[PDB]
Order: sequence, then C-alpha cells, then structure tokens
Amino acid sequence: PGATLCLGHHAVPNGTIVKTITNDQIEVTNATELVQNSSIGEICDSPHQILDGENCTLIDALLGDPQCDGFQNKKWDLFVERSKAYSNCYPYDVPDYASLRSLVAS
Amino acid sequence: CNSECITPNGSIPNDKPFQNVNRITYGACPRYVKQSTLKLATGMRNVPE
Amino acid sequence: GIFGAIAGFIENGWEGMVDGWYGFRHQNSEGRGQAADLKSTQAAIDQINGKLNRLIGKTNEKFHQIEKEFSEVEGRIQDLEKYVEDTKIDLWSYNAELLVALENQHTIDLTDSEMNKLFEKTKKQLRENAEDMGNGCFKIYHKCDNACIGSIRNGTYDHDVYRDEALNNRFQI
Amino acid sequence: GIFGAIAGFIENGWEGMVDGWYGFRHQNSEGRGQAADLKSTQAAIDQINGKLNRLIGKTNEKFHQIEKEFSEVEGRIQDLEKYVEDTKIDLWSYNAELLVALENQHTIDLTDSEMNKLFEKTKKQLRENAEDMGNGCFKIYHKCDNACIGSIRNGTYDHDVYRDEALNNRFQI
Amino acid sequence: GIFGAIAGFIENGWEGMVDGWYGFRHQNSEGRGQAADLKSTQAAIDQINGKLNRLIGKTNEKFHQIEKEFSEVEGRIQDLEKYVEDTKIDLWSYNAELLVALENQHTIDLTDSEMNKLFEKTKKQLRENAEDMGNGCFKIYHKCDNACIGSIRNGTYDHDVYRDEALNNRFQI
Ligand SMILES: *[C@@H]1O[C@H](CO)[C@@H](O[C@@H]2O[C@H](CO)[C@@H](O[C@@H]3O[C@H](CO)[C@@H](O)[C@H](O)[C@@H]3O)[C@H](O)[C@H]2NC(C)=O)[C@H](O)[C@H]1NC(C)=O
Ligand SMILES: *[C@@H]1O[C@H](CO)[C@@H](O[C@@H]2O[C@H](CO)[C@@H](O)[C@H](O)[C@H]2NC(C)=O)[C@H](O)[C@H]1NC(C)=O
Ligand SMILES: *[C@@H]1O[C@H](CO)[C@@H](O[C@@H]2O[C@H](CO)[C@@H](O)[C@H](O)[C@H]2NC(C)=O)[C@H](O)[C@H]1NC(C)=O
Ligand SMILES: *[C@@H]1O[C@H](CO)[C@@H](O)[C@H](O)[C@H]1NC(C)=O
Ligand SMILES: *[C@@H]1O[C@H](CO)[C@@H](O)[C@H](O)[C@H]1NC(C)=O
Ligand SMILES: *[C@@H]1O[C@H](CO)[C@@H](O)[C@H](O)[C@H]1NC(C)=O
Repeated sequence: PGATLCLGHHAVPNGTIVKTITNDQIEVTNATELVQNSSIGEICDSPHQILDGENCTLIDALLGDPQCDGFQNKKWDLFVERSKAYSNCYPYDVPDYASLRSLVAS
Repeated sequence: CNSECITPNGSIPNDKPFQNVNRITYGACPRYVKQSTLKLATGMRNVPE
Repeated sequence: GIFGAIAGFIENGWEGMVDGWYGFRHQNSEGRGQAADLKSTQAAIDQINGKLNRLIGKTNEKFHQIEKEFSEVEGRIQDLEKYVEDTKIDLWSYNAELLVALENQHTIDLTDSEMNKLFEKTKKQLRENAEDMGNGCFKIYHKCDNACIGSIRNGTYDHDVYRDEALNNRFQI
Repeated sequence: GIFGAIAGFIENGWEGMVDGWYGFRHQNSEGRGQAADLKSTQAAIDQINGKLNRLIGKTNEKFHQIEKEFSEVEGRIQDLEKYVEDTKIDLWSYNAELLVALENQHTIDLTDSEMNKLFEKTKKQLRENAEDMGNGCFKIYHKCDNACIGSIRNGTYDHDVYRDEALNNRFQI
Repeated sequence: GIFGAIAGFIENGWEGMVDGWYGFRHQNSEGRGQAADLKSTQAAIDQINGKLNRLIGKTNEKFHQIEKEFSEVEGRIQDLEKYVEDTKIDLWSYNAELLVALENQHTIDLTDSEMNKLFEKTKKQLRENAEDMGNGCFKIYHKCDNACIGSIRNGTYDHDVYRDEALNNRFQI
C-alpha cells in the first residue's frame, strides 16, 4: 500500500505574455501595466491652481489687452494657453517672445 | 477633479512609473517613454494542464 | 526556469489550486487530496510585492521645463531643445525596457526557486522514508493517512516513527 | 558559476565533445563511450539566441540632429551642444558596459544551471541504482551495457528492472 | 535568499565564527568544535571584491562644462541649461539606485550559493555514510574523531573506510 505525495504549483487558464532577457514571449500567471496609455481628456483643477487663459496668451494678459482685464494680479501654478487665443489690441511683437513668456510663467 | 499630473491631453493617474500620453507634463508625473505597453510579471511562469 | 522545477521536472502547474501558489497533492489508503502551502506562497508574493513597492506610486515631480512643440522653424536653438528631448526619451525608454526584461527573468526564476526549496525542505523531512520519483512527487514506502500527510505539510512528521516500516519496504527483494 | 557545476564539481569540460554542449561519458563492461544530450544543449542555445535577438539587428534610426564638430570658438551656445553630446555619450556607454557585465554573468550562470539540471535529472532517473561519486559521475551498481546506457540518455531507463541487483551490490559488506 | 540555505534551512549564522564566512561545527565522542572553511570563504570575497574593483576609484574626469547656477533671470537659454542638467542628474541617480539594488540582490544570492555548494560538496563526500538532518547538519552513523572530522574538512575523507560501519548503523532495526 503506502502513499504518494506530489509537489506542484498553480496555473491559470488566462496567462499573460511578457518579455524577458532570454525570450520575448513567455506566459506567466499575472502581470501589470507599467505604461499609462490614456487620459480622461480633462485637466483637473485640484490640487494645483489652474488658470485658464481662454482667449488670452500669457503675454496678452501681461500687457493688459482689455478682454484680459479679468486676469489682473492673479497667480497660478499652471497657466493654460488655448489655441483659440487671439490679440485684440494694438498689433505687437516681442523680441525673444519665448523667453519673456517663459520667465513670467515660471 | 483632483489629479497630480497634468498633460496637454488631460490629467492622468500617476500610479504607473511610465506613460506614452504626451512628452509635455506638469506635476507628479510618470516619465515619458515610447512604448505603448510594458508588462511586468507579477506571478510565476504559467504551465497549464 | 533556472532551477528547473517550474516548467521543468514539475511537468505543469495545477489549475485547480486556487488558494495558493505552491502546495501538495497526495495519494494514500484513504484517498487523494490537495492543500496549499502558505509559507512558500507568501515568500514568493513578498518578493514580488517588494518590486512593486519600488515601482508603483513613486513618480517624480517636475515643473517648468523647456518647450517641446514648436510652430515656427528656428534652426540652431530649436534643434538642440528637440535633440535634448529625444535623447532623454530614448534613455528613459531604454531603462524601462531593460528594467522589465530583467525583473521578469528574476521573477520567473525566484518563483522557480521557491518551488524547489519547498521540494527540498520536504525531501529532507522524509529522510530515508520516501524516494524521489523524478517529477516532483515522492513515493512514501509506508501507510500514511491524512494525519501522517498533514504532519509532513505541518512540518511535524517524525521520520523515526516510520523508519523501520519504510526501510523494509524500500529494500525488499 | 552560481550553481557550482561548471568550474565546480565538474572538474573541467570535454574538448572532444564537438556535437553538443552537454552530454554523457560512460564506462562499462563493453567499454567507455560518449554521447551529447541534445535537449539541454538546445535549452542553453535557445536562451543565448534570445539575448542576441534583443541586441542584434535592432538599431534606432536618427536623422537631423545637432552639430557635433566646430571650427570656431563660440562660447555659451557651443558649450551646451558639446555638453549635451558628452552627457548622452557617457550614459549610452554606461548602459552598454553594465549590459555586457550583467548579460555575461547571467549566461555563465544559466549555462551552469543547464548542466546541473541534466545532472539532477540523471540523478533522479537512477533512483537507488547509482551513487554520486561527487565529481558529476555516477557509480552504477549493476551490469549496464550500451543498451542500458542508451536507455538512461534516452530517458527510458526502468529502475525497477535493475533495483534488486543494484541494492545487493550497494549494500554488500 | 534564492538557494535557500542562508536564512533558509540554515536557521541562522554563527557569531562566534570570526575567522571565516563559512565553516563547520561538529560533535563527536571527544567533544564539539569549530573550524572555518577557507576556499568557500575566499570564493565569496573574490566575487564581492570584483564588484568593488568595478566601482571604487574609477571616476571619470570632466573639465569645462556649462554653468549650473544663475544669478539673473534669462529665459530660454537658461531653461535649457538647467533642464539638461536636471535630466542628466535624474538618469545617473536612476542608474545608481538600480545598480545598488541589483548588486545587493545578487550578493545575498551569491553568498547563499557558496554556502549551498559547500553543503552539497560535503553531502556528496559522505556518500552513504551520513544523512541530511534538514537544518544543514549531518548525522554521521559511525565513530568519527577529530582526525576523521578533519578529513571531511580537508576533503580527504575516505568513505569506503567507514561504509560497512555506517551502513549497519543506518539500516538497523
Ligand atoms: C494581478 O496582479 C495585479 C498586480 O499585482 C493585481 O492588481 C492589484 O489590484 C489592486 C486593485 O486595483 C491594486 O490596489 C491598488 O493599489 C494601489 C497601490 O498599491 C493603490 O494606490 C490603490 O488605491 C489600490 O488599492 C493592487 O495594487 C494590485 N496588486 C498589487 C500588489 O500591486 C491583480 O489583482 C492581479 N490579477 C489577478 C486576476 O489575479
Ligand atoms: C473668446 O472669443 C471668441 C471669438 O470672438 C468668442 O466666441 C464668440 O462667442 C459668442 C457667444 O457664444 C458667439 O456669439 C460668437 O459667434 C463667437 N465669435 C466667434 C468669432 O467665434 C468667445 O465667446 C470668447 N471666449 C470666452 C470664454 O470669453
Ligand atoms: C496626446 O496629444 C498628442 C498631441 O496632440 C497626440 O499626438 C498626436 O497623435 C496623432 C495620432 O497618431 C498624430 O497624428 C499627431 O501627429 C499627434 N500630434 C502631435 C502634435 O504630436 C496624442 O495622440 C495624444 N495622446 C493620447 C494617448 O491621446
Ligand atoms: C500542526 O500541528 C498542530 C498540533 O497538532 C495542529 O494543531 C495544527 O492544526 C497543525 N497545522 C496545520 C495547518 O495542519
Ligand atoms: C529511445 O528508446 C526508444 C525505445 O526503444 C526508441 O524507440 C527510441 O528510438 C529511442 N530514442 C533515441 C533517440 O535513441
Ligand atoms: C589534509 O590531510 C592530510 C592527511 O593527514 C594532512 O597531512 C594535511 O595536513 C591536511 N591538509 C591541510 C591543508 O589541512
């Protein structure tokens, strides 16, 4: 008579393939995604202070284009510029526009 | 809503170490990589019946 | 893979063992049964959770940086900003590729390791009272009911109790 | 190195084995002979080709970049271009050195592993019919002709056939 | 951790062993004693020193670079210099963290490996003259004085000398 005793390990019917050092496709019992591949499509207003530029570039809010009067003296952690923004004051340019914009943003 | 990480596509959860949503980011964000997926094993090799 | 138990001398896993990662199946005079081993399972899980702890929820805060999209052609200064960005992205992309491949080899191997240890601990427990049949199972050369079986699993099996009995059976003619 | 077979209890390799990486040498009443084991050799080869597959023929395309050589002293802007490139070069150079050291460590060990597995598999097959002489060889305690030896290599050896014979020889006085 | 000797079937280390990393404690008819094993100890040290040789005193010379602190707000160019530097710092900081975690895992594991190899070599030497008690110790089933004990340690133990004696003891009723 006597007995038999077997050692073993689990398995699943729905394993997932990952890559390793010696084989690009090996099936394991479970895995997790390390790359975030999607957004919810909106910028959350918390916990950082968001300032929506709407029709105004940073430079335009700075200079004081009338439609940007609401922006006076406001602060932000992140200023958001919209592609729809436009100037509606006296036509202007800024030598090294990008730097001024940058230093103000910061 | 409340989210640490902002990108031009919108805010994203920041649980994962990497992301391929946008190279532009602000806040506590995963680092941008080119891969659309990287699967980390969290179990042993599967050897079915 | 590297220890050669999982996907090795263990022909395959047991899909019906859903309450642990490693365990025992037995056959004796009262029947055949299965029980997960908690300690080995936990050992494997702990190492994997350790990896996750380094990786999950550990992102770095960055704030004002450089611009990364450009609406006008500018030349020298813009090439460098773009080149800086592509270079960074490629290096980060490398570490990640390297990290996962490496983690995964080590994870398959460490889990293989724990199975083997359990095999080894069990093998040692039975002394001269059992023989290795070569596929992860042991033939026990004595009557061994559930209490007996439970004792092996429970790490309280006393080899001395069955030795005379077992030896007579092993070394018969 | 890490399993302790290759450069370990196996004193050395066999230069005369040219049709496989692992194999068997035997001596018996009909003579002494050699045969490669195909499956273990292939297992090792398969793992190494996998590394090569990640590394060989997998280069990245790059096009317009920044300039990297300069005929005039320019200062601030030029310092940065050079520094960007040196920084990049140093990091890629680091990953490669580390990569090779790591890959090489894992390959010797995985190959050591495969040798050990074949030993272990062999050890189990022979059951109580052979003893480990400690240097990777087994003393087989029964008459074992070419067909017998072939059966072990072929994984069809029946320990039950020889057990009585072997036990008498092992446990003589 | 991965071989399962240290912090495994070896319950703990021996603090009173100050002349080696691995060794033997014995008990026999004349008393009980301890001696370090030189070869295994040296093997572990050599591998760790090898790591040290790659890492210590191997710094890279750098000379004129870019400025990294700034007293005036300047915008675009300053943003790029700082970001390049921040980017560089993060990747090097990453490699080091990964390097240390990796080196440390492999070091615990390689040391575990050396202990196990020493166990196995010892296990094999005693042949059928000893049994594995499961906690890294062997019960030797024959009279074995210091010279006998010394022979195992010295790798000169002749198993044939003690076999009849040992076998009678193992397989008593
Ligand atoms: C296969 O493995 C994955 C990963 O091990 C399992 O995912 C687990 O799912 C839960 C629920 O989403 C995770 O909980 C979350 O943890 C994070 C950080 O630890 C926390 O911020 C969240 O609030 C949430 O509680 C959990 O992390 C995760 N497991 C681990 C240890 O990472 C998944 O369940 C497995 N799949 C199957 C079918 O077995
Ligand atoms: C930003 O300016 C745009 C463009 O002038 C505004 O769009 C107008 O919105 C009104 C009210 O709905 C419409 O009647 C007009 O047809 C729109 N004009 C154009 C040219 O599209 C918009 O209202 C402004 N946005 C904000 C939030 O102030
Ligand atoms: C996040 O936004 C970026 C930028 O808009 C998206 O990138 C675009 O992807 C499409 C689809 O292939 C391309 O045709 C465009 O050329 C990309 N635009 C730019 C300016 O790069 C990206 O798809 C978005 N990410 C996610 C995950 O939705
Ligand atoms: C181990 O032995 C003790 C003492 O009999 C018993 O109470 C316990 O249930 C056993 N453990 C398991 C889980 O079998
Ligand atoms: C293994 O042995 C079986 C049984 O005789 C035989 O059919 C087969 O040809 C053998 N395999 C090899 C490759 O020698
Ligand atoms: C090993 O044993 C031999 C035989 O007695 C002895 O002469 C020698 O001193 C030992 N060698 C070492 C290095 O301990």
